[PDB]
Amino acid sequence: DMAKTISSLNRVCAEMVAKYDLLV
Amino acid sequence: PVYDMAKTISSLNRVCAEMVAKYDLLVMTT
Amino acid sequence: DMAKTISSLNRVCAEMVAKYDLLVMTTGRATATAAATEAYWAEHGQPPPGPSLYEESAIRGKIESRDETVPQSVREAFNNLNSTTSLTEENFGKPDISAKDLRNIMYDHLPGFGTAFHQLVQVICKLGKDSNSLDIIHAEFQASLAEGDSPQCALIQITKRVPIFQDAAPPVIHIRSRGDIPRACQKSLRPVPPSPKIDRGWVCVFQLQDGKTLGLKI
Amino acid sequence: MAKTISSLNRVCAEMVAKYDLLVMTTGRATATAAATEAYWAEHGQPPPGPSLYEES
Amino acid sequence: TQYPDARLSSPIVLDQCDLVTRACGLYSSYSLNPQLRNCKLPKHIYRLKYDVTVTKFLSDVPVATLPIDFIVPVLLKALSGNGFCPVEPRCQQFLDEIIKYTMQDALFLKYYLKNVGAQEDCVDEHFQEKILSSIQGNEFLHQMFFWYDLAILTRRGRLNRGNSRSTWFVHDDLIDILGYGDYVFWKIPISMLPLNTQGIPHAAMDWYQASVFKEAVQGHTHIVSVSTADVLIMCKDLITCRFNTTLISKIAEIEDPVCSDYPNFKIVSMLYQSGDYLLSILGSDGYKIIKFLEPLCLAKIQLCSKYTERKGRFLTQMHLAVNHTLEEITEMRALKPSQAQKIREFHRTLIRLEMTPQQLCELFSIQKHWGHPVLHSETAIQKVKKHATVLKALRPIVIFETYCVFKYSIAKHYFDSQGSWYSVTSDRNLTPGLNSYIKRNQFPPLPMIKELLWEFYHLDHPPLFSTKIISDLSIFIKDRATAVERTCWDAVFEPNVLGYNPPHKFSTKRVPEQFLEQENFSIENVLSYAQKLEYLLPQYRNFSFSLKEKELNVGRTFGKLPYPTRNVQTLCEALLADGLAKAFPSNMMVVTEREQKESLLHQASWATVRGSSFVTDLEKYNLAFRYEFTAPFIEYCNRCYGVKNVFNWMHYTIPQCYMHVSDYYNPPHNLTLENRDNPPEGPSSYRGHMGGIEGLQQKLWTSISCAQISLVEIKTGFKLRSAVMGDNQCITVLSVFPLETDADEQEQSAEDNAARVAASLAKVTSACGIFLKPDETFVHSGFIYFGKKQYLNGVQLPQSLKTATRMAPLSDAIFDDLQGTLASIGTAFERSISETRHIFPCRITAAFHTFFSVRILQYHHLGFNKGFDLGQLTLGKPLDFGTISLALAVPQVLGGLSFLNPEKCFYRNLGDPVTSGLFQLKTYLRMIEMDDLFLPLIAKNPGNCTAIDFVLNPSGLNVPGSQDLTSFLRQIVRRTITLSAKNKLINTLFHASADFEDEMVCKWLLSSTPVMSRFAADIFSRTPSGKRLQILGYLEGTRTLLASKIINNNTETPVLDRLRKITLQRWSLWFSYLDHCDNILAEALTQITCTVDLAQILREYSWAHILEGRPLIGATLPCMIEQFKVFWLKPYEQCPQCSNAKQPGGKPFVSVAVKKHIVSAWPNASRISWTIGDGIPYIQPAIKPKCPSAALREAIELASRLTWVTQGSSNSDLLIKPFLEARVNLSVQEILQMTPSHYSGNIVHRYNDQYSPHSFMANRMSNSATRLIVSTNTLGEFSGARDSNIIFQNVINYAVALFDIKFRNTEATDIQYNRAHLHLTKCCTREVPAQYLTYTSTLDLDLTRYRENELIYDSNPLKGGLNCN
Ligand SMILES: [Zn+2]
Repeated sequence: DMAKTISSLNRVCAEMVAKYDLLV
Repeated sequence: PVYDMAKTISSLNRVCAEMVAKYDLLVMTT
Repeated sequence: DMAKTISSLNRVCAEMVAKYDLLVMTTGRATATAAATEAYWAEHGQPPPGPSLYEESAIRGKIESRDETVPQSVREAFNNLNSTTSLTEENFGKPDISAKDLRNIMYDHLPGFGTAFHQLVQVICKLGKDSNSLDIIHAEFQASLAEGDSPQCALIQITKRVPIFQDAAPPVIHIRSRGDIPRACQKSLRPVPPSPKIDRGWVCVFQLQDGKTLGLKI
Repeated sequence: MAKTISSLNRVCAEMVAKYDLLVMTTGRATATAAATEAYWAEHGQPPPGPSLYEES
Repeated sequence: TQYPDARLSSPIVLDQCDLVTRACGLYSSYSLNPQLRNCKLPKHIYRLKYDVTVTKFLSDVPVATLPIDFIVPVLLKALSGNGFCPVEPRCQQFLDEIIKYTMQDALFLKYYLKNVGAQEDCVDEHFQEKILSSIQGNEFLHQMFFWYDLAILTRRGRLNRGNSRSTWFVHDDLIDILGYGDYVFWKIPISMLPLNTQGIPHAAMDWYQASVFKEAVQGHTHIVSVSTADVLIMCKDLITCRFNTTLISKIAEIEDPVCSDYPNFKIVSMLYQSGDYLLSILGSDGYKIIKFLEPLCLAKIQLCSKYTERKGRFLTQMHLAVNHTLEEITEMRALKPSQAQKIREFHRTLIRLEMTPQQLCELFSIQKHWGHPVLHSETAIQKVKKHATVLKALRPIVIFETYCVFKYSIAKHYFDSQGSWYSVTSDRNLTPGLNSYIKRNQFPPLPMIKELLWEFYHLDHPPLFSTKIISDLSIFIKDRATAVERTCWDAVFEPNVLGYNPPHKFSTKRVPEQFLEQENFSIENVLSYAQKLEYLLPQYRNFSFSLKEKELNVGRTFGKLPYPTRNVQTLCEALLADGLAKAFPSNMMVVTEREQKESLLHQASWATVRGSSFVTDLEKYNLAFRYEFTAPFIEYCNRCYGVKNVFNWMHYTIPQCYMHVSDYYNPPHNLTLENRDNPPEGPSSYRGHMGGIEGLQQKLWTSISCAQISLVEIKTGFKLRSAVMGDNQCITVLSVFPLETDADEQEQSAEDNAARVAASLAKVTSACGIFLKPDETFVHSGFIYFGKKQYLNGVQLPQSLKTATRMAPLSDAIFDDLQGTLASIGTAFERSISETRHIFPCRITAAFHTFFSVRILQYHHLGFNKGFDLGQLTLGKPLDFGTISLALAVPQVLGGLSFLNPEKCFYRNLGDPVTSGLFQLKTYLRMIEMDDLFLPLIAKNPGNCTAIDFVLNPSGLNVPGSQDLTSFLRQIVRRTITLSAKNKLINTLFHASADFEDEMVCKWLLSSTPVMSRFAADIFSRTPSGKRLQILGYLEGTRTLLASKIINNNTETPVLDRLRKITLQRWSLWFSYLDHCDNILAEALTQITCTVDLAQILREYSWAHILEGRPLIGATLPCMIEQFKVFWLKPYEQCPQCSNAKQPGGKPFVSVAVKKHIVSAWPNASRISWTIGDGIPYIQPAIKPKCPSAALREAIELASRLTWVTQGSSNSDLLIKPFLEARVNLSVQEILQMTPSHYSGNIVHRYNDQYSPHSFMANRMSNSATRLIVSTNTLGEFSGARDSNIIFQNVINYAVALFDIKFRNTEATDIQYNRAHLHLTKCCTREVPAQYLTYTSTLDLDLTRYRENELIYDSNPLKGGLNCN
């Protein structure tokens, strides 16, 4: 049952990286 | 679906490495 | 079998995402980068127009080192922020009592102006400042005030109990004439006996330039 | 890939550690930057009228 | 159309005086603004040069003048009453009879106490004599009367400022006080100014270089000092406060020779003289030393407990602060050495003086008796600029932790109320630890929050509060000022000083006219204004401070915003208070000594528990908030309320405004018509405000503050209680110790834990941007002094003078009503009795000022023309002492002016005003031996009052005297609403048939066969007619009524003439009682013993025409003083009532006894009031909506009441239907399912204990309640399954308060009584049968009209979801 978890991480980290993306 | 786990772990490590790279560009180092 | 390893990874990664997402939310879209911050320091006095992120030690440095990059506002900000790091339970609320402030605090309790007690006080604050024992003196004074005593009793006990006043002789004060002492000081004064103490002996001795010397008593 | 999992655990632990040693200086444009941001999202134009306090 | 206020209510700003002196030929430099030197003179005051009286006044005066800052202390000593003043009759003449009244009133008070059983055992044989001496020898008596004459003159002068009557001239022994409209010139002798070393008065140092002042003042002996009439007003307020304070102290010495709780009047007088001397040398700066009176009093109080190292650190820090301040403000001012030694007498006395804690806490409340500094616009903008523009360093880790604790505390509040977690719509992976607790549906304990703290960041959920929760629409009409819009921002400065005419005028800056002018007004429309970021529009980027008045600090300001941004602010404050801010309850008052040990230990469980606090100043947080810090909290409030950008408004608007002060005579510097669009920054105005403003988002900031406090609680690990009141925030740290520890050691360790919490909180808030200055925050172990009540180790200290010294013959009543003025004095007297252990000082001050108001409005009424003896145009013959003294003995509810009811010394809220008033009147008449005058004073001619009045004032009688001006004002607001209110949702609310509907609704609520006025009032509060009565009741100022642009526009008779008619009629009613008497009622009321009967037959006869014979119940309750008679007992003795009764005779009683234990005593156990014992202080819906709207909640409440009251009848639903049809879109059955209406009982009794609006608080200090046990079980049957008119909570308040009164001055060990019985007087109590209301008809009006009116309706009440059980 790891998929969701790790998928869930990609569902957040990426987004917040996108946030830092706007800054730079 | 273990190949899916390898792909998503590769993606997750990629985005964490990108965030580390962006951190050191925001935060002054020393 | 990666269940335990992925659970630990989930805990640390979720913490890291939470913390860095709050950091994004706080510092808006106009956050200045490290490079941009220090450029703006360079070509302009002030900080750049937008939050900038520093490591604690990064700006600890180049603030402890004499350098023109940090704006005055940034140095002042950081000093204020780090001023609270020193605060502990002992340090919090303790006043910084100098010799002059100690004299003003002790005067206000004494009745009249220019009494012998005033001279006693400005002597005590002189021995205290040299012996770095002001805090003990003031603690003694306040405790004496609280314990149902007048300021005269507080001064005489502050001369007894404080150890810097164990056997120290009265200081000599040069005065051009016997009229320099205030009128309230004229009442109790007698010629100085050999080897005096400050309270078991005499408060203080004014040696005039023409040999004369007179010591005070409570 | 247990090696990749441990590597990602270590990088995240280092980032979380380095977070506790951060200090930021509030800027003169944060309010205006959030205003441009909230006005572009909602209406799709820049905030109208005279310039705001610290525009980019 | 104008009305000068009686008391000081505006900031002392003297920039306008600078033009006056330029017109007269004088010179002054009050204003820091160079514009006022060379601006064009206003035409109003340019004419002073054509005046003859002014030229002849200042002919023998040099061109130089002096600031009135330095002359105010001179006037406060030089001025006396011995000269000639153009006021007749002089206020001094009244003195001879005012005293005759005061003494007589004191005598009444004593008489009252003699029959209640609360008379001191020790009787001062010369008590009246002492009062007479004390009042005569008071040293501010003649000065106070003189200052009232000057205030009278300057009021008349202001009212007709454009007419020839403005000028007035007064020549005292050595001071000439010629005065213009609202400028007062003072001519003072140079000789009485303190000099400096250079040889010029200290006043001249600020403005004139030496050798230029002495060449200007060459042969002249008198010099002028132009000041605004407001300075004359505040000097009058000073002198009357000083008079009250010295009279109060002296009368306390009379009633308690050994140790009176007030400061000895000699010391206070010396403090006054020191403070004035300091002011005469320093100026407005001297207030930077007077200001240290309160902190030095708090230090001196704290040192009155066991001395711990940090106890003296308060006084040492304050003493150091005082010295540093005194050195800084006197460094550059040449003081002679004599002056240096003598300017220090003020704080030197404040340090030396040894007084009991109570005395110090009374002295604490004299801080404003020296004045208020002359505020400058410039010095009040520098203060905010330096704290709101400074860059701040923030540690994100702490901001992260504060935000997570913010979410944690909201999740915790939601869990406790709703009983389960909110629906977590976020990913369950992101919260590995939290999701397990959510699954078990239990909330994680406080210890384990530390590791799970970060998880909280990831919780998400749908909106957790409703966007429609406002119920009092009066917030949107509540009278105030708002900034004018940006296009016309400079319209507030007057055009001559501004130097150009403002290109765009403004319609109005008043909020009521703006609210009425807003067509598309609605709450969802306020939200659409917010969410759409309309507050960033160019016209609404305006903001303007306004100096706060009555402040000792150099100018402190409060913001004003454009009316629509103001609506957004009011909505955000209303939204937070009813929703989110309840998650950080900061009202939690904690006094550790009084609370039970067990509850305390389980409260600090995270043995014994010890609590020690430390009080910080939350006021200075506001300027230090930063958006980098406040963004997460604000975003979360938006997401928590299901909106976007609403709670966000300040940090988006304020930073982009042009901050300035809306000072009428001092525009921002260098402002011209060329740069009006883009004003220049200057010392008056500044641009970027990266910060908060005082008051705005108070609810949000206090929530982030409690979030930081809880973060420190998680980290350190002690139980923190956070409580905020006014500006201060007190954080009580509770620390648990093992039981086997030394009591001296544990207190020390608890204080150390508090200092450790304070250090952590310093680190936390320092990282958040808010610097907690450790010098000015102190760790108090046992001294809780924030909030309304100060406690020293749980002994309540008195602060009586803060309300007892505000009594005055002139107050800001509607018009200049005597009743309003007397009521104010009555309120100040009730409060001052509450918060001190001395009865007669405040009784004497309130009697004195009651009579003095009567007289001073009798002759010098401001509404009527000069020399209009109101006593003559009503009574035909002059009012004598006799008529006034009898109109002051008829309590207001019978119709009269007695607002000083002795019974209010025993308890605050009164069971029935008519019965208490009747008992008081009866005891007075028995005293003065005029019993036969009883019935006639009572029986009046009932007035013509509709049922609306009955429902609005249930307990009252239908007597025109018993009426305040509120009805008249509400009729004027109603007229202005029907006339020129363009608001859409007010015209629909106030449609044409408004009046008809209110009458129909009211007759109906009273159409029940048993009529219950209070229930009528309760429903009415929910009916639309109650909403109209709330909107209407917004006018409470005289100037607003008499000078509003929307009130005086009516085409009927002008407001002023109607007011004069009403005044004269009211005076007729009050002071002619033989005329307005009804003989029929006088025959009805004959030969009836008990007050409750009198009150019920009088109450039924007054409202006869509305009752129409149907009985009135639920409106008469016995006057507890006659109901219970007090039998004190010496130890080992039985009371005669208990001995005469064989089994049943006089058995029932309330038993009170003393407790021997003394938990705490300061300064010693001599007085009961000084010691506290251990005793306790005093002794379902099927489907509940999750986010009920105000309309739905009122609907459910309305339904619950209707069902409960009409339980007997089977048509209950048919009664409810119309009301819910104007409020919710629910069928009656649906609401009945949502009603908690499952309980039943006696309607009347359970209506008074829990449904009555009054909480029945005691009017006597809590210190004596803990020393007593009050058992009501000995009441027999009347003890609680029985129903009675006995009001148990006031029986307890009465028993405690009576025991306190009898022994308030006697030494504790000398109290010869240990037990008290309050026995039941048979005649005056009786069992109230349980009844129920039976409406025989239904409201026929179609209230469905309010469907569109979203203020009233609720279209979709089930939107936020529903929960089970
Ligand atoms: Zn008895």
